[PDB]
Amino acid sequence: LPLTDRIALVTGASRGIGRAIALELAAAGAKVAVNYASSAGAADEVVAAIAAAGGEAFAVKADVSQESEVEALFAAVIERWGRLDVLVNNAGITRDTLLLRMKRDDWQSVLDLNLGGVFLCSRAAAKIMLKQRSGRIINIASVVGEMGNPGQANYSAAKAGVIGLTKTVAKELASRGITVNAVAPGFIATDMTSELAAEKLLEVIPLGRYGEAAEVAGVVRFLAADPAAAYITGQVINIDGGLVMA
Amino acid sequence: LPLTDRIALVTGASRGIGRAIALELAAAGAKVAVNYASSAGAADEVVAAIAAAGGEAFAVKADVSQESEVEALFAAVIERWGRLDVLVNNAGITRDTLLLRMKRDDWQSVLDLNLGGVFLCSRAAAKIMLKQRSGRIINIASVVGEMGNPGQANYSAAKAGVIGLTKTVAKELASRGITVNAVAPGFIATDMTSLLEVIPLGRYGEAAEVAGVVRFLAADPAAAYITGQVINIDGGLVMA
Ligand SMILES: NC(=O)c1ccc[n+]([C@@H]2O[C@H](COP(=O)([O-])OP(=O)(O)OC[C@H]3O[C@@H](n4cnc5c(N)ncnc54)[C@H](OP(=O)(O)O)[C@@H]3O)[C@@H](O)[C@H]2O)c1
Repeated sequence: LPLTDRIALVTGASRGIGRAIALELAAAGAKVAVNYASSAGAADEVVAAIAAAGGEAFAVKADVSQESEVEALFAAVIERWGRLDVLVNNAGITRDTLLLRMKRDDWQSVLDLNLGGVFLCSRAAAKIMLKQRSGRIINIASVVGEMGNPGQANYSAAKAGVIGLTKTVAKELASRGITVNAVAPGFIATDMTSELAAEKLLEVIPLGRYGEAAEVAGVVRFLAADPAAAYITGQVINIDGGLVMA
Repeated sequence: LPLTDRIALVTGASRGIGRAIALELAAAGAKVAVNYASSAGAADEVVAAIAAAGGEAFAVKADVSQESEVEALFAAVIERWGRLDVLVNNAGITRDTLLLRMKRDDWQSVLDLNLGGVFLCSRAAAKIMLKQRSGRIINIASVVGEMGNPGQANYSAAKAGVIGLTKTVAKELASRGITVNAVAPGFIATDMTSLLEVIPLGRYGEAAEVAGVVRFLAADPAAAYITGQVINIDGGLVMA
Protein backbone atom coordinates (compact mmCIF):
# COMPACT_ATOMS: atom_id res chain seq x y z
CA LEU A 1 0.00 0.00 0.00
CA PRO A 2 1.70 3.16 -1.30
CA LEU A 3 1.03 5.49 1.71
CA THR A 4 1.75 2.98 4.52
CA ASP A 5 3.75 4.86 7.13
CA ARG A 6 2.93 8.21 5.51
CA ILE A 7 1.05 11.16 7.02
CA ALA A 8 -1.57 13.19 5.10
CA LEU A 9 -3.18 16.40 6.28
CA VAL A 10 -6.34 17.37 4.43
CA THR A 11 -7.77 20.87 5.09
CA GLY A 12 -11.58 21.34 5.13
CA ALA A 13 -12.12 17.56 5.17
CA SER A 14 -15.45 17.24 7.02
CA ARG A 15 -17.51 16.79 3.83
CA GLY A 16 -17.69 16.70 0.05
CA ILE A 17 -14.43 16.56 -1.91
CA GLY A 18 -12.32 17.00 1.23
CA ARG A 19 -14.03 14.08 3.01
CA ALA A 20 -13.66 11.95 -0.11
CA ILE A 21 -9.91 12.79 -0.24
CA ALA A 22 -9.37 11.90 3.42
CA LEU A 23 -11.01 8.47 2.82
CA GLU A 24 -9.03 7.72 -0.37
CA LEU A 25 -5.69 8.68 1.23
CA ALA A 26 -6.59 6.40 4.27
CA ALA A 27 -7.66 3.65 1.85
CA ALA A 28 -4.21 3.91 0.34
CA GLY A 29 -2.55 3.46 3.77
CA ALA A 30 -1.91 6.99 5.12
CA LYS A 31 -2.66 8.25 8.58
CA VAL A 32 -4.89 11.22 7.87
CA ALA A 33 -5.35 14.39 9.89
CA VAL A 34 -8.87 15.55 9.13
CA ASN A 35 -9.08 19.26 9.56
CA TYR A 36 -12.35 21.16 10.10
CA ALA A 37 -13.40 24.67 11.21
CA SER A 38 -17.10 24.23 12.23
CA SER A 39 -18.38 20.85 11.00
CA ALA A 40 -17.24 18.81 14.03
CA GLY A 41 -19.94 16.10 13.89
CA ALA A 42 -19.26 15.55 10.19
CA ALA A 43 -15.51 15.55 10.87
CA ASP A 44 -15.94 12.83 13.52
CA GLU A 45 -17.84 10.76 10.98
CA VAL A 46 -14.85 10.93 8.60
CA VAL A 47 -12.47 9.74 11.37
CA ALA A 48 -14.95 6.98 12.31
CA ALA A 49 -15.17 5.77 8.72
CA ILE A 50 -11.39 5.69 8.48
CA ALA A 51 -11.18 3.82 11.79
CA ALA A 52 -13.95 1.44 10.51
CA ALA A 53 -12.11 0.48 7.29
CA GLY A 54 -8.95 -0.22 9.38
CA GLY A 55 -7.01 3.10 9.11
CA GLU A 56 -5.80 5.77 11.55
CA ALA A 57 -7.15 9.32 11.53
CA PHE A 58 -7.84 12.19 13.95
CA ALA A 59 -9.79 15.34 13.71
CA VAL A 60 -8.06 18.70 14.31
CA LYS A 61 -9.97 21.94 14.60
CA ALA A 62 -8.38 24.97 12.93
CA ASP A 63 -9.39 27.94 10.86
CA VAL A 64 -6.91 27.86 8.09
CA SER A 65 -7.18 31.52 7.23
CA GLN A 66 -5.65 32.27 10.66
CA GLU A 67 -1.88 32.30 10.91
CA SER A 68 -1.57 30.95 14.56
CA GLU A 69 -4.30 28.40 14.00
CA VAL A 70 -2.27 27.07 11.08
CA GLU A 71 0.78 26.97 13.31
CA ALA A 72 -1.09 24.90 15.93
CA LEU A 73 -2.60 22.69 13.22
CA PHE A 74 0.82 21.64 11.92
CA ALA A 75 2.25 21.41 15.46
CA ALA A 76 -0.57 18.92 16.30
CA VAL A 77 0.21 16.68 13.34
CA ILE A 78 4.00 16.60 14.00
CA GLU A 79 3.29 15.98 17.75
CA ARG A 80 0.94 13.02 17.02
CA TRP A 81 3.02 11.46 14.24
CA GLY A 82 6.44 13.23 13.75
CA ARG A 83 6.23 13.88 9.96
CA LEU A 84 4.06 15.17 7.07
CA ASP A 85 4.22 13.52 3.62
CA VAL A 86 1.08 14.81 1.96
CA LEU A 87 -0.78 18.14 2.33
CA VAL A 88 -4.01 18.69 0.42
CA ASN A 89 -5.26 22.28 0.60
CA ASN A 90 -8.97 21.76 0.10
CA ALA A 91 -10.68 24.22 2.46
CA GLY A 92 -12.66 26.95 0.61
CA ILE A 93 -15.96 28.92 0.65
CA THR A 94 -18.03 30.77 -2.00
CA ARG A 95 -19.83 34.10 -1.43
CA ASP A 96 -21.43 34.51 -4.84
CA THR A 97 -22.66 37.83 -6.03
CA LEU A 98 -22.28 39.79 -9.30
CA LEU A 99 -19.26 42.16 -9.06
CA LEU A 100 -21.44 45.31 -9.06
CA ARG A 101 -23.04 44.17 -5.75
CA MET A 102 -20.01 42.35 -4.29
CA LYS A 103 -19.32 43.69 -0.80
CA ARG A 104 -15.70 43.94 0.40
CA ASP A 105 -16.19 41.33 3.11
CA ASP A 106 -17.51 38.85 0.54
CA TRP A 107 -14.32 39.44 -1.45
CA GLN A 108 -12.02 39.31 1.60
CA SER A 109 -13.26 36.22 3.34
CA VAL A 110 -13.08 34.17 0.15
CA LEU A 111 -9.56 35.48 -0.64
CA ASP A 112 -8.27 34.96 2.99
CA LEU A 113 -9.50 31.39 3.22
CA ASN A 114 -9.22 30.05 -0.40
CA LEU A 115 -5.92 31.80 -1.19
CA GLY A 116 -4.45 32.94 2.14
CA GLY A 117 -5.05 29.46 3.67
CA VAL A 118 -3.12 27.88 0.81
CA PHE A 119 -0.29 30.28 1.47
CA LEU A 120 -0.24 29.66 5.26
CA CYS A 121 -0.45 25.87 4.92
CA SER A 122 1.97 25.65 2.01
CA ARG A 123 4.49 27.74 4.04
CA ALA A 124 4.20 25.48 7.07
CA ALA A 125 4.35 22.33 4.93
CA ALA A 126 7.49 23.57 3.12
CA LYS A 127 9.43 23.93 6.34
CA ILE A 128 8.71 20.38 7.42
CA MET A 129 9.10 18.94 3.92
CA LEU A 130 12.33 20.70 3.19
CA LYS A 131 13.71 19.23 6.44
CA GLN A 132 12.51 15.75 5.29
CA ARG A 133 13.64 16.30 1.68
CA SER A 134 10.38 14.74 0.66
CA GLY A 135 6.76 15.58 0.30
CA ARG A 136 3.88 16.25 -2.04
CA ILE A 137 1.47 19.20 -1.87
CA ILE A 138 -1.83 19.09 -3.77
CA ASN A 139 -4.00 22.15 -3.95
CA ILE A 140 -7.63 21.94 -4.94
CA ALA A 141 -8.30 24.79 -7.34
CA SER A 142 -11.30 24.78 -9.71
CA VAL A 143 -12.09 25.31 -13.37
CA VAL A 144 -13.75 28.57 -12.40
CA GLY A 145 -10.20 29.82 -11.85
CA GLU A 146 -9.26 28.94 -15.40
CA MET A 147 -12.37 30.16 -17.20
CA GLY A 148 -14.09 32.73 -14.92
CA ASN A 149 -17.75 32.57 -13.99
CA PRO A 150 -20.37 35.28 -13.40
CA GLY A 151 -21.16 35.78 -9.79
CA GLN A 152 -17.77 34.41 -8.66
CA ALA A 153 -15.11 37.08 -9.17
CA ASN A 154 -13.87 36.39 -5.59
CA TYR A 155 -13.88 32.58 -5.99
CA SER A 156 -12.26 32.63 -9.39
CA ALA A 157 -9.62 35.21 -8.45
CA ALA A 158 -8.80 32.98 -5.49
CA LYS A 159 -8.62 29.71 -7.34
CA ALA A 160 -6.59 31.28 -10.12
CA GLY A 161 -4.27 32.66 -7.45
CA VAL A 162 -4.03 29.12 -6.06
CA ILE A 163 -2.89 27.93 -9.52
CA GLY A 164 -0.19 30.63 -9.72
CA LEU A 165 0.93 29.88 -6.17
CA THR A 166 1.12 26.19 -7.00
CA LYS A 167 3.64 26.81 -9.78
CA THR A 168 5.89 29.12 -7.77
CA VAL A 169 5.97 26.65 -4.89
CA ALA A 170 6.69 23.81 -7.34
CA LYS A 171 9.73 25.74 -8.58
CA GLU A 172 10.99 26.55 -5.03
CA LEU A 173 10.63 23.00 -3.69
CA ALA A 174 11.62 21.05 -6.81
CA SER A 175 15.28 20.70 -5.90
CA ARG A 176 14.37 18.42 -2.96
CA GLY A 177 12.11 16.22 -5.03
CA ILE A 178 8.97 17.77 -3.41
CA THR A 179 6.05 17.93 -5.88
CA VAL A 180 3.40 20.65 -5.87
CA ASN A 181 0.33 20.26 -8.11
CA ALA A 182 -3.30 21.35 -8.42
CA VAL A 183 -6.50 19.44 -9.12
CA ALA A 184 -9.18 21.60 -10.75
CA PRO A 185 -12.68 20.03 -10.31
CA GLY A 186 -15.56 21.00 -12.52
CA PHE A 187 -19.10 20.65 -11.16
CA ILE A 188 -19.24 17.92 -8.64
CA ALA A 189 -22.68 16.49 -7.76
CA THR A 190 -22.50 16.91 -3.95
CA ASP A 191 -19.89 19.67 -3.48
CA MET A 192 -21.10 22.06 -6.09
CA THR A 193 -18.99 25.23 -6.49
CA SER A 194 -21.72 27.01 -8.43
CA GLU A 195 -25.13 25.17 -8.26
CA LEU A 196 -26.59 27.97 -10.50
CA ALA A 197 -23.90 27.62 -13.26
CA ALA A 198 -24.02 23.78 -13.29
CA GLU A 199 -27.68 23.89 -14.51
CA LYS A 200 -26.92 26.42 -17.31
CA LEU A 201 -23.75 24.54 -18.33
CA LEU A 202 -24.73 20.78 -17.95
CA GLU A 203 -25.66 20.99 -21.67
CA VAL A 204 -22.00 21.66 -22.51
CA ILE A 205 -20.34 19.20 -20.09
CA PRO A 206 -19.24 16.80 -22.88
CA LEU A 207 -19.63 13.72 -20.59
CA GLY A 208 -23.23 14.67 -19.78
CA ARG A 209 -23.18 14.54 -15.95
CA TYR A 210 -21.69 16.05 -12.87
CA GLY A 211 -18.55 14.61 -11.34
CA GLU A 212 -18.46 12.64 -8.06
CA ALA A 213 -16.44 13.61 -4.94
CA ALA A 214 -14.85 10.13 -5.04
CA GLU A 215 -13.53 10.83 -8.58
CA VAL A 216 -11.74 14.04 -7.56
CA ALA A 217 -10.25 12.07 -4.64
CA GLY A 218 -8.76 9.49 -7.00
CA VAL A 219 -6.78 12.08 -9.05
CA VAL A 220 -5.62 13.44 -5.72
CA ARG A 221 -4.54 10.00 -4.51
CA PHE A 222 -2.71 9.37 -7.77
CA LEU A 223 -0.74 12.65 -7.42
CA ALA A 224 -0.08 11.85 -3.74
CA ALA A 225 0.84 8.19 -3.99
CA ASP A 226 1.66 6.86 -7.40
CA PRO A 227 5.44 6.59 -8.02
CA ALA A 228 4.79 7.85 -11.60
CA ALA A 229 3.64 11.17 -10.09
CA ALA A 230 7.11 11.77 -8.63
CA TYR A 231 7.85 13.40 -12.01
CA ILE A 232 4.80 15.55 -12.34
CA THR A 233 5.11 19.03 -10.75
CA GLY A 234 3.66 22.51 -11.17
CA GLN A 235 0.68 21.07 -13.07
CA VAL A 236 -3.09 21.52 -12.92
CA ILE A 237 -5.24 18.44 -13.71
CA ASN A 238 -8.86 19.27 -14.69
CA ILE A 239 -11.40 16.68 -13.64
CA ASP A 240 -14.36 18.35 -15.17
CA GLY A 241 -16.03 16.07 -17.63
CA GLY A 242 -14.40 17.91 -20.57
CA LEU A 243 -15.82 21.23 -19.46
CA VAL A 244 -12.59 23.18 -20.01
CA MET A 245 -10.28 21.83 -22.66
CA ALA A 246 -8.71 25.13 -23.91
CA LEU B 1 -7.76 60.28 -32.67
CA PRO B 2 -9.67 57.27 -31.27
CA LEU B 3 -9.73 58.39 -27.61
CA THR B 4 -10.84 62.03 -28.13
CA ASP B 5 -13.61 62.85 -25.64
CA ARG B 6 -12.91 59.61 -23.71
CA ILE B 7 -11.64 59.53 -20.12
CA ALA B 8 -8.98 57.14 -18.87
CA LEU B 9 -7.98 56.34 -15.28
CA VAL B 10 -4.50 54.68 -14.91
CA THR B 11 -3.57 53.48 -11.42
CA GLY B 12 0.05 53.83 -10.37
CA ALA B 13 0.78 56.22 -13.23
CA SER B 14 3.53 58.38 -11.70
CA ARG B 15 6.40 56.10 -12.92
CA GLY B 16 7.44 53.21 -15.23
CA ILE B 17 4.79 51.25 -17.08
CA GLY B 18 1.88 53.25 -15.63
CA ARG B 19 3.52 56.53 -16.69
CA ALA B 20 4.17 55.26 -20.22
CA ILE B 21 0.56 54.07 -20.46
CA ALA B 22 -0.84 57.45 -19.31
CA LEU B 23 1.37 59.30 -21.85
CA GLU B 24 0.27 56.93 -24.63
CA LEU B 25 -3.43 57.07 -23.87
CA ALA B 26 -3.17 60.90 -23.84
CA ALA B 27 -1.39 60.94 -27.25
CA ALA B 28 -4.44 58.90 -28.55
CA GLY B 29 -6.79 61.70 -27.33
CA ALA B 30 -7.98 60.81 -23.84
CA LYS B 31 -8.25 62.95 -20.78
CA VAL B 32 -6.15 61.05 -18.25
CA ALA B 33 -6.48 60.76 -14.51
CA VAL B 34 -3.02 60.00 -13.11
CA ASN B 35 -3.19 58.05 -9.88
CA TYR B 36 -0.21 57.97 -7.52
CA ALA B 37 0.37 56.74 -3.97
CA SER B 38 3.02 59.19 -2.77
CA SER B 39 5.00 60.58 -5.74
CA ALA B 40 3.11 63.90 -6.01
CA GLY B 41 6.01 65.40 -8.11
CA ALA B 42 6.44 62.46 -10.51
CA ALA B 43 2.66 62.39 -10.94
CA ASP B 44 2.57 66.12 -11.82
CA GLU B 45 5.49 65.72 -14.20
CA VAL B 46 3.22 63.30 -16.14
CA VAL B 47 0.28 65.68 -15.95
CA ALA B 48 2.64 68.47 -17.17
CA ALA B 49 3.90 66.48 -20.15
CA ILE B 50 0.40 65.63 -21.22
CA ALA B 51 -0.54 69.34 -21.09
CA ALA B 52 2.52 70.47 -23.23
CA ALA B 53 1.41 67.84 -25.79
CA GLY B 54 -1.84 69.84 -25.63
CA GLY B 55 -3.76 67.21 -23.68
CA GLU B 56 -5.76 67.24 -20.48
CA ALA B 57 -4.74 65.44 -17.30
CA PHE B 58 -4.99 65.51 -13.58
CA ALA B 59 -3.38 63.73 -10.71
CA VAL B 60 -5.17 62.01 -7.84
CA LYS B 61 -3.57 60.68 -4.69
CA ALA B 62 -5.06 57.35 -3.66
CA ASP B 63 -3.76 54.06 -2.23
CA VAL B 64 -5.86 51.73 -4.41
CA SER B 65 -5.66 48.92 -1.86
CA GLN B 66 -8.07 51.06 0.27
CA GLU B 67 -11.83 50.78 -0.35
CA SER B 68 -12.48 54.30 0.80
CA GLU B 69 -9.65 55.81 -1.26
CA VAL B 70 -10.67 54.12 -4.48
CA GLU B 71 -14.18 55.40 -3.99
CA ALA B 72 -12.70 58.88 -3.55
CA LEU B 73 -10.53 58.31 -6.66
CA PHE B 74 -13.43 57.37 -8.83
CA ALA B 75 -15.75 60.10 -7.46
CA ALA B 76 -13.03 62.70 -8.19
CA VAL B 77 -12.81 61.55 -11.83
CA ILE B 78 -16.60 61.39 -12.34
CA GLU B 79 -17.03 64.79 -10.65
CA ARG B 80 -14.42 66.27 -12.99
CA TRP B 81 -15.31 64.83 -16.40
CA GLY B 82 -18.55 62.96 -15.74
CA ARG B 83 -17.55 59.67 -17.38
CA LEU B 84 -15.03 56.80 -17.54
CA ASP B 85 -14.11 55.03 -20.75
CA VAL B 86 -10.95 53.23 -19.84
CA LEU B 87 -9.57 51.79 -16.61
CA VAL B 88 -6.07 50.49 -16.49
CA ASN B 89 -5.28 48.64 -13.28
CA ASN B 90 -1.57 49.11 -13.21
CA ALA B 91 -0.46 49.87 -9.62
CA GLY B 92 1.53 47.06 -8.02
CA ILE B 93 4.52 46.20 -5.83
CA THR B 94 6.84 43.24 -5.06
CA ARG B 95 8.05 41.88 -1.71
CA ASP B 96 10.26 39.08 -2.94
CA THR B 97 11.37 36.28 -0.58
CA LEU B 98 11.46 32.43 -0.75
CA LEU B 99 8.18 30.90 0.69
CA LEU B 100 10.00 29.45 3.72
CA ARG B 101 10.66 32.93 5.04
CA MET B 102 7.74 34.86 3.66
CA LYS B 103 6.20 36.90 6.47
CA ARG B 104 2.47 37.17 6.58
CA ASP B 105 2.68 41.00 6.15
CA ASP B 106 4.77 40.58 3.03
CA TRP B 107 2.19 38.20 1.54
CA GLN B 108 -0.69 40.43 2.45
CA SER B 109 0.66 43.73 1.26
CA VAL B 110 1.27 42.42 -2.33
CA LEU B 111 -2.11 40.62 -2.35
CA ASP B 112 -4.00 43.68 -1.05
CA LEU B 113 -2.60 45.95 -3.70
CA ASN B 114 -1.89 43.82 -6.75
CA LEU B 115 -5.10 41.82 -6.47
CA GLY B 116 -7.31 43.62 -3.96
CA GLY B 117 -6.78 46.93 -5.81
CA VAL B 118 -7.81 45.35 -9.06
CA PHE B 119 -11.06 44.11 -7.43
CA LEU B 120 -11.79 47.52 -5.91
CA CYS B 121 -11.11 49.55 -9.03
CA SER B 122 -12.86 47.14 -11.35
CA ARG B 123 -15.90 47.23 -9.06
CA ALA B 124 -15.99 51.01 -9.12
CA ALA B 125 -15.54 50.88 -12.94
CA ALA B 126 -18.22 48.21 -13.44
CA LYS B 127 -20.76 50.53 -11.74
CA ILE B 128 -20.06 53.39 -14.18
CA MET B 129 -19.53 51.40 -17.34
CA LEU B 130 -22.78 49.43 -16.78
CA LYS B 131 -24.59 52.81 -16.70
CA GLN B 132 -22.70 54.05 -19.81
CA ARG B 133 -23.11 50.71 -21.62
CA SER B 134 -19.54 51.09 -22.78
CA GLY B 135 -16.04 50.85 -21.39
CA ARG B 136 -12.71 49.02 -21.45
CA ILE B 137 -10.86 47.58 -18.48
CA ILE B 138 -7.24 46.58 -18.90
CA ASN B 139 -5.34 44.82 -16.09
CA ILE B 140 -1.59 44.62 -15.98
CA ALA B 141 -0.90 41.05 -14.85
CA SER B 142 2.58 39.42 -15.39
CA VAL B 143 3.84 36.25 -17.08
CA VAL B 144 5.09 35.29 -13.60
CA GLY B 145 1.40 34.73 -12.84
CA GLU B 146 1.26 32.14 -15.66
CA MET B 147 4.45 30.17 -15.03
CA GLY B 148 5.38 30.93 -11.36
CA ASN B 149 8.84 32.22 -10.30
CA PRO B 150 10.94 31.35 -7.19
CA GLY B 151 10.92 34.23 -4.69
CA GLN B 152 7.51 35.49 -5.77
CA ALA B 153 4.81 33.25 -4.30
CA ASN B 154 2.95 36.41 -3.31
CA TYR B 155 3.31 38.33 -6.59
CA SER B 156 2.57 35.24 -8.76
CA ALA B 157 -0.54 34.27 -6.74
CA ALA B 158 -1.67 37.94 -7.03
CA LYS B 159 -0.95 38.16 -10.77
CA ALA B 160 -2.54 34.76 -11.44
CA GLY B 161 -5.55 36.03 -9.55
CA VAL B 162 -5.78 39.16 -11.62
CA ILE B 163 -6.00 36.88 -14.65
CA GLY B 164 -8.88 34.87 -13.10
CA LEU B 165 -10.73 38.05 -12.02
CA THR B 166 -10.28 39.37 -15.58
CA LYS B 167 -12.14 36.40 -17.06
CA THR B 168 -15.05 36.54 -14.61
CA VAL B 169 -15.39 40.25 -14.93
CA ALA B 170 -15.26 39.99 -18.75
CA LYS B 171 -18.16 37.51 -18.62
CA GLU B 172 -20.23 39.68 -16.28
CA LEU B 173 -19.78 42.86 -18.36
CA ALA B 174 -19.89 41.42 -21.91
CA SER B 175 -23.63 41.85 -22.45
CA ARG B 176 -23.22 45.67 -22.43
CA GLY B 177 -20.24 45.45 -24.81
CA ILE B 178 -17.55 46.36 -22.13
CA THR B 179 -14.27 44.48 -22.82
CA VAL B 180 -12.09 43.25 -19.97
CA ASN B 181 -8.56 42.01 -20.74
CA ALA B 182 -5.13 41.63 -19.17
CA VAL B 183 -1.72 42.42 -20.54
CA ALA B 184 1.15 40.28 -19.11
CA PRO B 185 4.57 41.88 -19.44
CA GLY B 186 7.67 39.80 -19.00
CA PHE B 187 10.74 41.76 -17.89
CA ILE B 188 10.52 45.44 -18.66
CA ALA B 189 13.16 48.16 -17.82
CA THR B 190 11.58 50.03 -14.76
CA ASP B 191 12.29 50.83 -11.03
CA MET B 192 10.57 47.53 -10.11
CA THR B 193 13.29 45.77 -12.19
CA SER B 194 16.51 47.73 -11.42
CA LEU B 195 20.01 36.11 -17.71
CA LEU B 196 18.16 37.21 -20.28
CA GLU B 197 19.38 33.97 -21.90
CA VAL B 198 15.77 32.76 -21.35
CA ILE B 199 14.15 35.64 -23.39
CA PRO B 200 14.20 34.50 -27.01
CA LEU B 201 14.34 38.12 -28.23
CA GLY B 202 17.48 38.67 -26.09
CA ARG B 203 16.50 41.97 -24.38
CA TYR B 204 14.09 43.40 -21.83
CA GLY B 205 10.92 45.12 -23.03
CA GLU B 206 10.44 48.84 -22.83
CA ALA B 207 7.71 50.44 -20.87
CA ALA B 208 6.46 52.18 -24.10
CA GLU B 209 6.02 48.70 -25.68
CA VAL B 210 3.64 47.62 -22.86
CA ALA B 211 1.87 50.99 -23.33
CA GLY B 212 1.26 50.24 -27.02
CA VAL B 213 -0.54 46.92 -26.28
CA VAL B 214 -2.70 48.68 -23.61
CA ARG B 215 -3.53 51.50 -26.05
CA PHE B 216 -4.41 48.91 -28.73
CA LEU B 217 -6.92 47.17 -26.38
CA ALA B 218 -8.17 50.50 -25.13
CA ALA B 219 -8.58 52.38 -28.37
CA ASP B 220 -8.51 50.23 -31.50
CA PRO B 221 -11.89 49.27 -33.01
CA ALA B 222 -10.68 45.69 -33.71
CA ALA B 223 -10.27 45.26 -29.91
CA ALA B 224 -14.01 45.65 -29.42
CA TYR B 225 -14.19 41.91 -30.11
CA ILE B 226 -11.40 40.92 -27.76
CA THR B 227 -12.42 40.17 -24.20
CA GLY B 228 -11.40 37.81 -21.40
CA GLN B 229 -7.87 37.58 -22.84
CA VAL B 230 -4.31 37.79 -21.56
CA ILE B 231 -1.79 39.11 -24.05
CA ASN B 232 1.91 38.41 -23.16
CA ILE B 233 4.44 41.06 -24.03
CA ASP B 234 7.56 39.27 -22.96
CA GLY B 235 9.97 38.68 -25.86
CA GLY B 236 8.91 34.99 -26.13
CA LEU B 237 9.59 34.27 -22.48
CA VAL B 238 6.34 32.39 -22.06
CA MET B 239 4.73 30.76 -25.09
CA ALA B 240 1.18 29.96 -23.76
N1 LIG C 1 9.14 43.90 -15.45
C1 LIG C 1 8.24 44.70 -14.87
O1 LIG C 1 8.45 45.85 -14.44
C2 LIG C 1 6.81 44.12 -14.83
C3 LIG C 1 6.49 42.85 -15.36
C4 LIG C 1 5.17 42.36 -15.32
C5 LIG C 1 4.16 43.15 -14.75
N2 LIG C 1 4.49 44.44 -14.19
C6 LIG C 1 3.46 45.26 -13.52
O2 LIG C 1 3.34 46.57 -14.12
C7 LIG C 1 2.63 47.39 -13.20
C8 LIG C 1 3.52 48.59 -13.16
O3 LIG C 1 4.83 48.18 -12.68
P1 LIG C 1 6.16 49.06 -12.91
O4 LIG C 1 7.30 48.13 -13.20
O5 LIG C 1 5.94 50.29 -13.76
O6 LIG C 1 6.16 49.58 -11.33
P2 LIG C 1 7.31 50.54 -10.61
O7 LIG C 1 8.01 51.72 -11.52
O8 LIG C 1 7.43 50.50 -9.13
O9 LIG C 1 6.09 51.66 -10.44
C9 LIG C 1 4.97 51.47 -9.45
C10 LIG C 1 3.77 52.50 -9.58
O10 LIG C 1 2.47 52.14 -8.88
C11 LIG C 1 2.26 53.09 -7.79
N3 LIG C 1 1.82 52.54 -6.52
C12 LIG C 1 2.52 51.80 -5.63
N4 LIG C 1 1.71 51.52 -4.57
C13 LIG C 1 0.48 52.02 -4.82
C14 LIG C 1 -0.78 52.02 -4.14
N5 LIG C 1 -0.93 51.43 -2.92
N6 LIG C 1 -1.85 52.65 -4.67
C15 LIG C 1 -1.73 53.29 -5.84
N7 LIG C 1 -0.57 53.27 -6.51
C16 LIG C 1 0.56 52.67 -6.04
C17 LIG C 1 3.57 53.87 -7.65
O11 LIG C 1 3.18 55.18 -7.30
P3 LIG C 1 4.15 56.08 -6.32
O12 LIG C 1 5.13 56.63 -7.29
O13 LIG C 1 3.24 57.26 -5.71
O14 LIG C 1 4.62 55.20 -5.07
C18 LIG C 1 4.13 53.90 -9.07
O15 LIG C 1 3.34 54.85 -9.87
C19 LIG C 1 2.65 46.66 -11.82
O16 LIG C 1 1.41 46.03 -11.69
C20 LIG C 1 3.73 45.60 -12.02
O17 LIG C 1 3.57 44.49 -11.09
C21 LIG C 1 5.81 44.93 -14.24
